Amino acid sequence: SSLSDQLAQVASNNATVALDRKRRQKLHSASLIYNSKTAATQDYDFIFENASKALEELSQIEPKFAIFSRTLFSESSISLDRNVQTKEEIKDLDNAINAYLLLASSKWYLAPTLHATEWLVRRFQIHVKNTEMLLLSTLNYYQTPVFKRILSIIKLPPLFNCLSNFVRSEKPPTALTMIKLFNDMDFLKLYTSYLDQCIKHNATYTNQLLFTTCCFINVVAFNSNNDEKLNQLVPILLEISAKLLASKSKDCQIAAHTILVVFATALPLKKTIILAAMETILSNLDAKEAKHSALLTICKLFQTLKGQGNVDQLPSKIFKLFDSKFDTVSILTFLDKEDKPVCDKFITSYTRSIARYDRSKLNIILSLLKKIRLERYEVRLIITDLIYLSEILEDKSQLVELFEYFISINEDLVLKCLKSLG
Amino acid sequence: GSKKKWKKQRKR
Amino acid sequence: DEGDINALTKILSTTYNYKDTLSNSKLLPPKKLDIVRLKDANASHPSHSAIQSLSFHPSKPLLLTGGYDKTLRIYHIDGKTNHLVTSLHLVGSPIQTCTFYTSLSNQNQQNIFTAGRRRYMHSWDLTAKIEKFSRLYGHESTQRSFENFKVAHLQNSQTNSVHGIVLLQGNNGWINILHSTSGLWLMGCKIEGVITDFCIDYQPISRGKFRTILIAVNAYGEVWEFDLNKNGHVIRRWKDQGGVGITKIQVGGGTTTTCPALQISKIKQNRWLAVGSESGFVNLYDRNTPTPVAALDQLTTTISNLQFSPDGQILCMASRAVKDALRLVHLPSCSVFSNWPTSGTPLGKVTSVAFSPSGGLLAVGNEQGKVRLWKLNHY
Amino acid sequence: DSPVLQSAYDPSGQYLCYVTVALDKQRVGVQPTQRWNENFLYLEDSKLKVTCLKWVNVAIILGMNNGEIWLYSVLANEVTYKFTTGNSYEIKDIDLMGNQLWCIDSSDAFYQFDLLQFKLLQHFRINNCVQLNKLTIVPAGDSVAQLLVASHSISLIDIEEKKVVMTFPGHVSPVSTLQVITNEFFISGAEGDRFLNVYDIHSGMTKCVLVAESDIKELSHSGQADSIAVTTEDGSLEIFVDPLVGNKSKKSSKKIQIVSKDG
Amino acid sequence: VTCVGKTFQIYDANTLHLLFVSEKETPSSIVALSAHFHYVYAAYENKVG
Amino acid sequence: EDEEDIALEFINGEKKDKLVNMNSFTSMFDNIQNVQMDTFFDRVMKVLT
Amino acid sequence: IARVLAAKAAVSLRYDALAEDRDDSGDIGLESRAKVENRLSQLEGRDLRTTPKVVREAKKVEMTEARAYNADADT
Amino acid sequence: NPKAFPLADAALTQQILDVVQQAANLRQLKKGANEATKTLNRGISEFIIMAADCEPIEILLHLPLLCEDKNVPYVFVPSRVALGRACGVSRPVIAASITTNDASAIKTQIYAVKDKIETLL
Amino acid sequence: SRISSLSFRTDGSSHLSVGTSSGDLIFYDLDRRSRIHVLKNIHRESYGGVTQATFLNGQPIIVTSGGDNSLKEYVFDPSLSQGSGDVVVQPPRYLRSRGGHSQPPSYIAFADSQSHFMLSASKDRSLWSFSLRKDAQSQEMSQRLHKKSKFPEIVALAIENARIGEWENIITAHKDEKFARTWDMRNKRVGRWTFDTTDDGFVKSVAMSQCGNFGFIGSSNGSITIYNMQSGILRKKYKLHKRAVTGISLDGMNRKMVSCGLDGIVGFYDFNKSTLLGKLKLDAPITAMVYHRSSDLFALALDDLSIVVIDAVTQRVVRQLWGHSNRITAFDFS
RNA sequence: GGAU
Repeated sequence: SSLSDQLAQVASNNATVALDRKRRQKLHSASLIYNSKTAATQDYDFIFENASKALEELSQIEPKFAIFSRTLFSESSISLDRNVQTKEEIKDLDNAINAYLLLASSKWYLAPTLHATEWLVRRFQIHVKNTEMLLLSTLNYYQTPVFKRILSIIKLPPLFNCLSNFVRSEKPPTALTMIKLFNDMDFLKLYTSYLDQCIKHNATYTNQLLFTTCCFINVVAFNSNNDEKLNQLVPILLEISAKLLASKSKDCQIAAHTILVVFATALPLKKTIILAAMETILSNLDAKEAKHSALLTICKLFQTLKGQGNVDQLPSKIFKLFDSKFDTVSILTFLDKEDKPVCDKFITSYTRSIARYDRSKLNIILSLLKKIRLERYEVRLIITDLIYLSEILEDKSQLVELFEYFISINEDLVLKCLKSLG
Repeated sequence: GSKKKWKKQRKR
Repeated sequence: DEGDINALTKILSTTYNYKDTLSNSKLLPPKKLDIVRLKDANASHPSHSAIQSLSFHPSKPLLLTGGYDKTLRIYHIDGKTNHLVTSLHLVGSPIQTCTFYTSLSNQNQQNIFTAGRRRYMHSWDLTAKIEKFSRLYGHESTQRSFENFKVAHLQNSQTNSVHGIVLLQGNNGWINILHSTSGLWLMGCKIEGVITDFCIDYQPISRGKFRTILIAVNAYGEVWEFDLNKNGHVIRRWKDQGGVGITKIQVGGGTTTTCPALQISKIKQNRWLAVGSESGFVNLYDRNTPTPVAALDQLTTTISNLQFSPDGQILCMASRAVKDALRLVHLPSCSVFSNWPTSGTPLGKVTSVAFSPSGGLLAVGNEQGKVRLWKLNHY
Repeated sequence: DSPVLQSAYDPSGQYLCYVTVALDKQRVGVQPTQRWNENFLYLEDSKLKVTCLKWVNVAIILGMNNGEIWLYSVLANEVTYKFTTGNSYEIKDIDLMGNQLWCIDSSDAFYQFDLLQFKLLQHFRINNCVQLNKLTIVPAGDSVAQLLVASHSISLIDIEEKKVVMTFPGHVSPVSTLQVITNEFFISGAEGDRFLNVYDIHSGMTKCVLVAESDIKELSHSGQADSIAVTTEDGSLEIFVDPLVGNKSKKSSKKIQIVSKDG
Repeated sequence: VTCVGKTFQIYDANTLHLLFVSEKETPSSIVALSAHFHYVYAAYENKVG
Repeated sequence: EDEEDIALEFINGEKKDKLVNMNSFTSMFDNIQNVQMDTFFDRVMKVLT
Repeated sequence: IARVLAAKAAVSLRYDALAEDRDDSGDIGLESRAKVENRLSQLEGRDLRTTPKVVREAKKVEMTEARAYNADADT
Repeated sequence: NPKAFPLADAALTQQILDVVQQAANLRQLKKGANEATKTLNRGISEFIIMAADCEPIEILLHLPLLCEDKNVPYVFVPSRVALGRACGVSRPVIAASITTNDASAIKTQIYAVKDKIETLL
Repeated sequence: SRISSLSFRTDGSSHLSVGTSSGDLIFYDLDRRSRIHVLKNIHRESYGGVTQATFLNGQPIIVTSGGDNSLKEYVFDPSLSQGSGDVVVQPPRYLRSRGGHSQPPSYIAFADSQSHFMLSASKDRSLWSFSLRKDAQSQEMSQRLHKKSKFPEIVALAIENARIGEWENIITAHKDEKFARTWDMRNKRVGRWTFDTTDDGFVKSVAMSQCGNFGFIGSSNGSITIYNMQSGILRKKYKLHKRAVTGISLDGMNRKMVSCGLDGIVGFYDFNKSTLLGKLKLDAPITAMVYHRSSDLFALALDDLSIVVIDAVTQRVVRQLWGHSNRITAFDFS
């Protein structure tokens, strides 16, 4: 390695040492409330006094802010310098900073958060060391003036190079430049870990999910053409969707209902992945709003399935899960509404599941076929299995009524199914 | 334009 | 270190391949076409004129070419050699259209119909056994030339017999229907305006019974529908939306000239209808006033050719005005394929296209007399 | 190039079986040499190709790329039985003597089959045989005691020992013909090769190197080394008279050509 | 250390420049190669060199 | 009845679905502030439908 | 925006000034307003300045000694 | 479409749709209402063709007021997709105008079609 | 899948590398229980895929080898994220590799007088340059065409170094193929000129003049076509042989040209005046030819298993060699 | 796809 390259690492390591007056000016001038000149004049005590008041206001809105008063916003923290701490203490310090950024995640719209963060910026220089965590957390406050102030006082990491245009710029970062950041493969999985932390902590909030959902959904659109790249998105994003489904929050589950549909239409998948997709969707499905989004989800996925077994019956375990979480009356109501999405393949797969697994439910099958018009082949496949039912299962008034229903509509096809099968 | 005299080219 | 919500994390862990294999996939992918070129048909014996028309044999592995050289050059297409089984020169008979024909009942019967800018038409049964159709039986005024024609199957319901019919374009909206073998003038169909194109679709009625309907379109875009099983009476009327300067009309998804049947039961109805025109749009209609499903706007010149795949999944449209004006559309997505054709793809001035009944071959003729062949790997 | 991918006369020489391509599907047909049959087996799958074709004494054995062997009765125009090897590599070569039927795959594995019993008797792979595009069975008595296997060079394998016996230096190009003209004298040829080398099985020395004008595609032997007929790639037929009687290299004596009246 | 038919070659991993080659070709093809500091053990037929 | 007729009826039965292009979801960012996220899933479905 | 708004302004006006049975709702103006707003979102979204690419410098990697267990102790 | 008056019939539509295409070819056609508006201000238009099916129809009903003031013949056509198509655009056209040029090569056909239009008026 | 190799990295971060016979290399971060990256088709599946893959002891480089005669290097670069580096692993990057023909070479030639490089063609349809020195340096010569799959594998080629660096200096012939492609050693890229036989025959012989300017193509129909290397424009054709020509040489003096073919005659020409100096008939057809420019002697491989040496100056057989028991595959002058 |  060149001496200049080795020397650069030394500068990065000692970025915050404040060897002389000139370096100390650059560190202390960095501010989120005040301009550079006034910032240089301000004192740690003066900054701490405002921050302590700000934290108390934050404590009132959420009690959890009060904990940092014991650790980060303490009077003794004024005399605490990080340069003089050892390795274990610095790792110890950094994580406490990280949790504060997480709890502040839904509150930068509130002014006191901006004041409270100033103490961390001024005392702990989070903008220099915890540059990723600060900037990941404020990704969805981009159009807010606060994010612009962050860019000016922060050295962008390698993964945020696309934002180097908007540093110290009059125009805020546009929505289009973001997709490029998340389009980068290395960022998505970097972003995956931070989202993975929030779900563990249940610190996710709506504005995080809704901003989170669009961009990944947008990354799919920009790259629909590149099939090879979309293949490499599957390990990362479908893993993310699985986690959000694991969350108890209804918002996370539906955010995963947003993510998984768009990949399904953008890229057709193996059927096995989709049946797994059904199971995780239905495993932790409790909320009514998540219930509605999921039921639209399962139908749309079954529209994407396009291979032999496209309309084959659901397995035993999945069929039992679906009826338990979606009693048949609900899907009837799903079929009654005129604006129902195309779900003929799913109903065909569902209909064949009913015949194999439940005998009591045959008469409802008559109702499902009337409500939704199935495709010719879907109709035949049902006729094919229903012929087997007559041979094996006992003749029933409902069973013959299903036949008589097929007698009324498209009579000659019933002969074709009978001709091919007995 | 195409300007073969103009060539018969539909304007997309 | 040493349902079930974590199913997704497991299946992702197992496989690094998440793309469903297209081998099981039965209809072709929307935007990616797996197409590979094969050597041209005419390398064995080049043609000295353009390839005005092209036709694949319904069952045998034969390809028929004709043109202003006045020769019916028929080639045995195998994809690796493509030798010439035979040719047939017809002096004073320029070839504008030629086609294979097999009697729907008598599979043994094979015939070739070829025509041009002449008041007579040549039939060649299968020294050459040839026949000239040159009598219109009092309807000579309506017809000036046999150049544009097609062959369809007509079922005589009152006797249940089935025979071929030769359809022709008249001077003023007239369509003359002739007996394929006897040449007798059977029925005639007339429309308002100048007849530009017409096409045939088959609607099965019951076991062994089917009806043939004549689809005729004017340059203004108004389309007539005649029932040839009922003395050619009109059965429907509708207009092509946004249609002006129409040039060609075609049906797809069932039996047709490009995808003929071998027995009555194989008769199927076409679910697609495309209307070509001078300015280059191709309005696609779902046969299952109407409204077009899509209005394709890629080719910027007059549509000289429209053809659907034997299964009706691909619609091919070509223009002879400029070079490389050839596009393939995926159906029913109505999205043009992007990977093919490319800038380096050799097409020239496309003048003829033919789809093999099976095997997924694409054959395209050009003004230079070159019939270049391609294989669709999906089929 | 020729339309006929593969062709074979029957041992009696009155019937010829040939395979061609219709569209993307290969079709196998049989014609009477002494004197039209419109009936062909049509392989329903494009990927399925025929690699080898033998007459059996009225059926024909056809090895497929799929990894299996089809026994086809020409009269019935249907495949009577399919001997499926467990493994899926294409069959490179295959030979028959009564019930015994020995095949080789692209995985370099010998297998043995019985026509009467319809069973795979044994399967084995031999070292020192990286490739094997030709298998032939030596005509010794009424049982198979040695196998002659060639890809680039030639080798002799013993069935009971499961080991090589002798090695003959073959052509640079892969071997194309490996017929056994007589005892202790077998001919060998290669594609893109104009000579045919006669090897002595017992000794291993090249007796003669028969010279053709152009590349050889097919070889036919008459009697017991009485005459050898080789079809040249240029379309001419060369006949060698008493090739087993300067002496090292011998040329064709009679040449036959076909030209139309036009030219 | 990589086997090449009846002989082996030693390449320096840092630059993959060849360093040593076998003085003589083994009578039989090498089946296994084991390398230990300055000594490389080559196995062929029933003999290990 | 034959299996290829069965296949061609499968081909007939499939219907079109609107493909997702690059500029289908860009407008989602424009209306991203203070929107119920169930209505967001509904809007995504609408543009997909 | 001046050109597109002027075009839409004429569109609304010819309805306002010349509609025989206009409903006093401004609906055509409302849908026309949305179309212009969609224009500004896509037009404003466009970035004249080229985006910088994520720098990925290859780097020369130099080989370093690592202590290893010795098998003589096992024997 | 009651306000749309007079409306060309199917046959009358054919030759006017025929002339615009030739005028479209020969650089003798304007496409768009505002250009159809502006050409009337110059008084360089033989006649103006409008679409009856445009929604809202009030967008193009201003041109008849200009045409009547300037004694310019005008006609209405049922379908707008056909007009823009015949005009030779990839978008629907609700209004079009032909250049006043006594030296044009399709002058007689343009003279022929208007003769129907004032009769229509 | 089918595991063919395994290896742990010992540099202090938590990965396992698994190789498979299909030619893929998967890395699993097995503390995190996740897959890091997969390298697809590094080694040909037909030749056994990844026969061996091992990490160097304590470093981020992994060596890979297979049955396709190639050895590759991949290095795991440092994380691009200042934090959570374990999450942020750079995908492995190709570092450097050695390789060669996947099948036995078909023809070989000496690149330069200094004897530092070798031109090698094989049945794998690739032309390679191999260094003879301890560098072990090698490349495949690029096939990307100039604008005015692999080409069929080479049957014959000629090379001259008089005009290296000015234009194309190498010519090759292909089977079942009717024109000769040019190759440029300095650019290590395909030439911009193609030479056709002009007689509907395949190329059987290729030769050059010592000045590096003329190129001679022998057709299967017996015609000789002479092109010029710089513009690739045909200048001369000679038509004496009726069968395929198997050898062309021009003396270092560029005045007497010699040709031979399967018709068994040997043609003696005057290149300057383009006249037939003489014709000599041999007992057996000729198979191959090599010309010694310093001595003006050339040897011919006959089908009678003999090497006949001829002097062009007086046009007579000077030496005939016997002893070969089969075809002579190749031969050369000292 | 091509030049770059």
